Amino acid sequence: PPGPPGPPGRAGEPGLQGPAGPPGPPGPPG
Amino acid sequence: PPGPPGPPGRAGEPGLQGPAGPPGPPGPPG
Amino acid sequence: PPGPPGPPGRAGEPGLQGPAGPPGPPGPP
Repeated sequence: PPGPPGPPGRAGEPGLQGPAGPPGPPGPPG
Repeated sequence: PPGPPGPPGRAGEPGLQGPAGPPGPPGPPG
Repeated sequence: PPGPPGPPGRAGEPGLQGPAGPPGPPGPP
């Protein structure tokens, strides 16, 4: 009498955007 | 008769956080 | 009686790459 398990769930949300990158290199000398 | 199937499962875990951004624009001259 | 709820879905896609970093430090003199 107990039925089979239901269908699988949906694939999860896409992940959070990554953090901002490092600062660019220091500029050339003045 | 056997019971009906269960409901659909839960959604998967969200994706991992993406990679870090590229380096910022280069610094200006000194 | 109805069956147990289905298994969990697969994990999500990884996230987008972050934005560009801060503007670089100005150079030496």
